[PDB]
Amino acid sequence: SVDQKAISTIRLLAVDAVAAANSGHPGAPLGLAPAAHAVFKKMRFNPKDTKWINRDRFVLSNGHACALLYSMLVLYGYDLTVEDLKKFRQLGSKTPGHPENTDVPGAEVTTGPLGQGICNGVGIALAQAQFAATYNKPDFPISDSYTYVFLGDGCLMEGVSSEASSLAGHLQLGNLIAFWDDNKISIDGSTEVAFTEDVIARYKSYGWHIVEVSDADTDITAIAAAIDEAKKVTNKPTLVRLTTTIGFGSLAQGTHGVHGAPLKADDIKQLKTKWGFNPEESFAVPAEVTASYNEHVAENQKIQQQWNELFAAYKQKYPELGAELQRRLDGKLPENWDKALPVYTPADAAVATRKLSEIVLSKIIPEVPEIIGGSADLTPSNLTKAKGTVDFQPAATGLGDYSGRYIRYGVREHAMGAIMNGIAAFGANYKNYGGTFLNFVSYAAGAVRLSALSEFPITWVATHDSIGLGEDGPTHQPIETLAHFRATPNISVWRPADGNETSAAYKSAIESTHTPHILALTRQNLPQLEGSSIEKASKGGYTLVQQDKADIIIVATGSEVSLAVDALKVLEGQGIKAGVVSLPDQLTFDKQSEEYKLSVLPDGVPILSVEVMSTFGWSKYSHQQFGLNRFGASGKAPEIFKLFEFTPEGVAERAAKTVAFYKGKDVVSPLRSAF
Amino acid sequence: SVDQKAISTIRLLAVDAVAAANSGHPGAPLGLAPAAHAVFKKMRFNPKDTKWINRDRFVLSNGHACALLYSMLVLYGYDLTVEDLKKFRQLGSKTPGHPENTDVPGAEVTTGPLGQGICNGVGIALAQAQFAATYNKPDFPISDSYTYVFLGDGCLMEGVSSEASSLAGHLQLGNLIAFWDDNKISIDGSTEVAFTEDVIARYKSYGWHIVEVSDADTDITAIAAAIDEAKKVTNKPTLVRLTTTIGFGSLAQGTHGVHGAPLKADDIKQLKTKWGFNPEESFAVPAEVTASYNEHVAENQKIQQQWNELFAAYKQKYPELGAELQRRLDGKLPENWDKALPVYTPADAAVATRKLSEIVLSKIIPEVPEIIGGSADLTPSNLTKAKGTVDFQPAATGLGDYSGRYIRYGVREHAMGAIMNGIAAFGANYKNYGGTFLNFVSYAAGAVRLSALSEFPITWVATHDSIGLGEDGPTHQPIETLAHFRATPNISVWRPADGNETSAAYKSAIESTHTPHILALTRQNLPQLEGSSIEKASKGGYTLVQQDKADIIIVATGSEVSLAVDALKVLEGQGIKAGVVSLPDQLTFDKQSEEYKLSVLPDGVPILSVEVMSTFGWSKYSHQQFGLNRFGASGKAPEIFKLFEFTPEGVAERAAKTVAFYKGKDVVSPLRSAF
Ligand SMILES: CC1=C(CCOP(=O)(O)OP(=O)(O)O)SCN1Cc1cnc(C)nc1N
Ligand SMILES: CC1=C(CCOP(=O)(O)OP(=O)(O)O)SCN1Cc1cnc(C)nc1N
Ligand SMILES: [Ca+2]
Ligand SMILES: [Ca+2]
Repeated sequence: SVDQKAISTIRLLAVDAVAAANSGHPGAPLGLAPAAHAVFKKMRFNPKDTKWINRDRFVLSNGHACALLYSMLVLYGYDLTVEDLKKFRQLGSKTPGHPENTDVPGAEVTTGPLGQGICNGVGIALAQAQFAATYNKPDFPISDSYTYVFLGDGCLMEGVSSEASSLAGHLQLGNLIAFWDDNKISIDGSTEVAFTEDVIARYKSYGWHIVEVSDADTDITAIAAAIDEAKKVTNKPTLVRLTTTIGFGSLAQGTHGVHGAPLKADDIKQLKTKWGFNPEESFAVPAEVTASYNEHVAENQKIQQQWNELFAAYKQKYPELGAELQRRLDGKLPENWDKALPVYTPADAAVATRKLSEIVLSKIIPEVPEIIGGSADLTPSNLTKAKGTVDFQPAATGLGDYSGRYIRYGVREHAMGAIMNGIAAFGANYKNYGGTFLNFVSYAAGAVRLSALSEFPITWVATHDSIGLGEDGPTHQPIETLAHFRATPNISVWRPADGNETSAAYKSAIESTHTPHILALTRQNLPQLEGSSIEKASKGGYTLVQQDKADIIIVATGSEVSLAVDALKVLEGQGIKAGVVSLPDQLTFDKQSEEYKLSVLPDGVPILSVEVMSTFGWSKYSHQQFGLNRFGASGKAPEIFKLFEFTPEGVAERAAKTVAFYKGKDVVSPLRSAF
Repeated sequence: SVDQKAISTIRLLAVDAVAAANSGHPGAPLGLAPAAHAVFKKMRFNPKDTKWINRDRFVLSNGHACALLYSMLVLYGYDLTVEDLKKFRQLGSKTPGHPENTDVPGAEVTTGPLGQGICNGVGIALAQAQFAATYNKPDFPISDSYTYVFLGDGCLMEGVSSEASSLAGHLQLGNLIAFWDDNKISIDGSTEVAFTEDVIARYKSYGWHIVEVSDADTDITAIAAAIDEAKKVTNKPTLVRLTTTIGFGSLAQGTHGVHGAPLKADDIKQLKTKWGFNPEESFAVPAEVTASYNEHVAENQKIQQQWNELFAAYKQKYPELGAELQRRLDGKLPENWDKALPVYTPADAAVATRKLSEIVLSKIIPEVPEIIGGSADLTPSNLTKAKGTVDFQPAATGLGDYSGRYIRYGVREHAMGAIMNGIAAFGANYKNYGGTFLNFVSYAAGAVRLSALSEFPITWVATHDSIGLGEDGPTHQPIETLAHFRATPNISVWRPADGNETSAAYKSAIESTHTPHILALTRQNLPQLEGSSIEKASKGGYTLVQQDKADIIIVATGSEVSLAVDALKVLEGQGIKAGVVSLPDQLTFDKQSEEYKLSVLPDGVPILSVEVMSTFGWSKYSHQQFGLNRFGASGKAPEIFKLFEFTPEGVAERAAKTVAFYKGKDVVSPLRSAF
C-alpha cells in the first residue's frame, strides 16, 4: 500500500542518511517509522508556515533518532531537502546530529540531552492550555492544538522526565500525547540490566491515561486509534506504549549494536529488497509517497486558511482580545509597557532585590498578559507571585484555572527549567519565568544550557544569591554558580544592586527574544544607590561614581556595589581616590561598543573587582579580584561577611594593596587583549 | 511512659534550638520525633565510635529538619551537647542549619539540597551489599547492617530520588528502609497544589515493599513493627509511609507556617505544659530519658564488642580476607598498588584518553579490591568496565552478583553522583567511580557540589570532553563545564594529555581521601608526549618543554598540549622560541609550593593558555587566553578544530600576537597578586 511504501521510505531515508555520514543512530528511526507516519498523518501543520500558532506540535525527545525527524520534514516539504539529508552530521549542515530549533525548520526545541524533550512537550501543552483559556470564545476555537512527543527508555530513566510527568498529570494536560518507544534496548544492552520498573504503573500513578500498542512495528491502525482514544480523554495526558523492535528490519534488529552506529552495507541492501526498493539506490523518494503526503499538506493548509478567517472574525467580535492576540503573534510587547517599571531615588528605603523583583512583577504582570511564571515550591521566599492573580490549575481542582498566570512547579527545578523552554517554544510572545534559590538553579543545568543553545527568552528569578542568605549555610550559598552560567554562551546573568538596576534587569529579561536571563537576587536589604538609573544599568555596566583622578576603580555587582561605595569613603581617609563601576550584567556590557566599555574600564588605572563568590571571569574586567573561592558558613549573614572580610575596611585594605602593587607600572584596561 | 517523655524531650529540644537561633525548621522535627525515637531504638550504633563498619546508618534526607537529628545525637551522647544545640545556626557551631558530615559527629552525609539524602542512602545500602558479599562467610556476618532514611515530600518531588528509587528497586536492596514524612505540607502550602501523584503506587512500580503507618504522630508500636516487617523482606527496599501532622502539638500544626520559621513563644509554652514540661525551662533533658537511651547505647556497645571478637576470629579463619579487610578499615591502599599503573614512552602509539582510562582500570581493579564503579548507560563509550569482571546485580536476576564490581546505573547521572557519595560515605576505603559524557556530568551538579562540600573521594570518568567528539554536535560538546567545576571549591579536574598523565590522574583519584575528582577524557586519539611522566604530572602542572630563552610560554591541557607542541615548531620557523607547560589539574597545581609554581610559570615572559573550552579561570595561569567561548558544531572533529582555528598555525598566530603585545612591557607571572 502507499502507507507501507511511505513507512519504508522513511526507514530507508534515515538509514541512508546515517550511512552517508558514517555516523549516527539508525535503530530508533527504524523502530519508530510506523508511529511517525501515523502521528504526522494526524497532525495539523503547514510546512510553509512553521509558526502557525494553532499547529499541532511534535517533539522528538529521543533526539539521537533525528534522522527520523529529518526524513519526515523532507517528505512533507519543509525547508529541508534530500540534499540536506545527504549532509547529515556534516559541518554547517541543516541536519545536525541532534535537532536544533535555531537551525532546523520544523524542530520545535533542541533535543539530544535525554529527558528534555518530554518536559518541553509538557511546557508546550501548558502554554497551549493557558493560551486557549485566555483567548478562546464560543464559536472561536482560536487554540485547540495537541502536543505529540516521542521518547525512549533513556528519557524515562532521567529524573527530569519524572518531575515533569508528575506535574503534567497533576495539571490534567489532556492535549499532551506522548509515545514511549518500548524496545527494551539502551546503550548498555537490555533494559533488564538497569530499568526493570513497571513504567505503565508509574504513569498511572501520576494520573496519566495509558494506551498500549503491542505490535507497533506494523500496526498503524492501532497507533491511529490510540491517538483518537487519547483525544477523548480531555483531563489526562496520555502515554502510548509502542512495543517496537529497535532497528526493525535490520539483520541486527533487537540489539544494542543497531542503536548508535551505521548499518553494514549488506544489511542495507537486504532492507531495500525486502521492502521493494532498489538496493543500488540511496535516498529514494517514491512519487506516490510524495503525492500522499502532499494531499495531507494541502488539507492542512486549507485548515490554516480557515483558521485565518476565524481569527479575522474573532478580531471583529472581540476587538480588544483580537488586537492583543495580533500584537503577540507579531512578537511585539505592549507599547510603552516599560513605563510600568518602578523607579527609585537615593532617598528611598533599602529593599532586598527579591522584594524589588516582587514589586516589578506586581506592576508589569497586569500590563503584559504574555508574562506567566511560577516557583519551585519557594513562592513566599522568592516572592514570585503577584497579589490578586490566580494559579494555573485545572478548574476541576478548585485551586486555579487554566487562565491563571502563576504555576506551582513543586520541588522540581530541572523540570521547571525545561518546561519554561517549552512555554517559550510555544510562541505567542510568552515571557515566562521560574523562581528558586540561586544555588538550586544548578539542579536544572541540563535545561538552562539548552535555553542558551535554543535562544529562548526564559527568566530565572534566582533569589538568596550568596552568603547574604545567612543561616541555611554552605549547602545553600552559591560560590561557583554565577561563574558557571556566565561561562555558558548566551546567558544574561543580572545581579542588580538596587531598585533601578532591578527594573533594568527585568526590562532586559522581558524584551529578550533570543537570550535567557538569570536574575540573581538578595535575601537581605540593600540601599538605593546614588548614581543608578534604568538608563545606565541597561548598558550592563556603567560608571556609578566617576573620579577623574582615580587611583583605583572598584568594579562590583549586586550587594557588593554598596560595599564598594562604603569602601570608597574609607579609602578617602587613607588618601586614596576611588571610582566605582556597577556591572549588573556582564553579557549586556560585553555587547556594548568598545568605546563605551573603555569609558567604564579605562586604561591607566588599576581595577579591583568585588563580588562575594568565585573570582572566575572577573579578570575580563579587573586587574585584581576580591571574591569568595571557598564554601560558606551557617550563621547570621553580617557575621559571615565579617568573617570573610567583605567589609568596607577589608575592601579598602585590598584596594590600597592594589594601588601599591601597580606603583611604577604601566596599566592598561583589562578590556585590551593581544588577539 | 519514658518513651512518651523521650518523644516530648526530642520535640522540645528541637523547638528550643530553633527558638534560640530565631531561625530554622520546627515543623518536621515535631512530626517526625516519634519515628526518630522508634528508629534509633532499633538501630545499632556507638556514639563513641562513629566509624564502626557494621553500624546501622541513618540519613536525614529532609535535611532542613536537622534540629531533630541533632537532638537525637545529643540525647545518645555523641560528641554533641546541649550547649551545641544552643548554638544552632550560629557561626562556627557544630550545629549548622543543614547537616554537614565534615562538621557534625553522626551525620553520615551532607543533606539539605532536597532529594540527595535518599540517593545517598541507596549508595550506602549498595556498598553494604557489595561489602557483605565480598567478606561475609559462614558463621561470620561481618556486615549485616541496615540503612534508614527519612525523607519528605520535597525529596519525593526531586527527580534525582526517582532515579535512585528505580535503581534501588531494580537492585533488590532489602537492607534499605526509607520513611516518608507524609504530612501533606510543603513551602507553597498543601501538596494538593502541586503533588497529587499516588506515591505508594509509584514506589510499588519500582519494586519496593510498602508499609503504611496511618497514625505516626503517636503509634511507635506500629513504626517499630514496620521496621520488623521491612527486615523480613530481604529482596526489596521498603518505603514506610508515616502519616504525620507537620508541627504536631503546635497551635500552628498542619500549616505551612510551621515548616520553616520559629514558633511563637506562647505556642512553645503550651507545648511544654501539654507534655508535662516546665514552660519556663528550655533545653530540658529528663534524666529518665538519658537513662533509657544510655541502656540502648550500652547494649549496642556490647554488640560492637562482640563484633570485634568476630572480626578477630575471622582473621584467623580467613587470613587473606581478614588482612585485606583490616587494611581497608585502616584507610590504607595496598602497598605499592601504584606499580600497576601503566607507563608510556614517546615511541608508543597514540591513544584516546578514554581508552587509556580503560587500560588503567583494567590494571588497577584486580589489584585494589575497594575500587568499584559504573556508567550511566555509556559503558561501551566511556570504556569503564574491566574485561572479566561481573556486574553488581542481585544474583536472582542472573545478570551479576552482589560481589560484582561494575554498576549499570542506567541513564541516571544525577542519582549516580549521589549514589557515589553514599558509597564513599559507607567507608571501608571504597574508591568508587561513575562514567558519563563530560557534558552530562552537568545533570548531576547538585550531587557533584556535595561531593566537594562533603570531602568524598569519588571519581567521574567524564569522556567525550570537547568538540573532539565531533558529530553529536553542540548539545553534547562541553564549553562551560570545566570552568563550572574548577570554580567549585575542592574539585580536582584532571584533563590528561597522554598515557602518563592519565596514570597520574588515576593515582590522584584513587589516593584521594577528601577531594572528588573529575577526569575529562577524549574520544579522539592523542600522541604520547616527549617529556611527560607520572612523576611530573602528579604535580598538577609541569614544564613539558623548557626553553631558557623563551619569548612565550604556552600553557595547555589535554588534547591541546600536543597542539601547543606542534605550534612551537611553527613558531620556530617564525623566529619565536616557545616553552610548553602541561596543566593536567589546576587544583593539584595550586597546592604546590610557591617556588615550584613559579618554576613552571615564571616572571619575565608572556604566557598564553590554550584549551578548547571556556577561558574562565585561565587568567590565574596566563596573560592571554585562547579558548572556545561559543557553542560547538556538528561535524567531523578535525573540521571543527579547523573552523575555530585550534590548529598549529592558529595557535602560533595568537602566540606571535601575544609576543608583539608585550613588546616594551614588563611582564610578571600570572601567579603574582596584590593580596
Ligand atoms: C545514554 C544515551 C543514549 C541511550 C538512549 O537509550 P534509549 O533512549 O533507549 O534509545 P534507543 O532505544 O536505544 O535508541 S542515546 C545517547 N546517550 C547519552 C546521553 C546520556 N545522558 C544524557 C542526559 N543525554 C544523552 N544523550
Ligand atoms: C523547597 C524547600 C523545602 C520544602 C520541603 O518540603 P518538604 O520536604 O515537604 O518539608 P516539610 O514537610 O514541609 O518540612 S525545605 C527548603 N526548600 C528549598 C530547596 C529547594 N530545592 C532544593 C534542591 N533543596 C532545597 N532545600
Ligand atoms: Ca530503548
Ligand atoms: Ca511535607
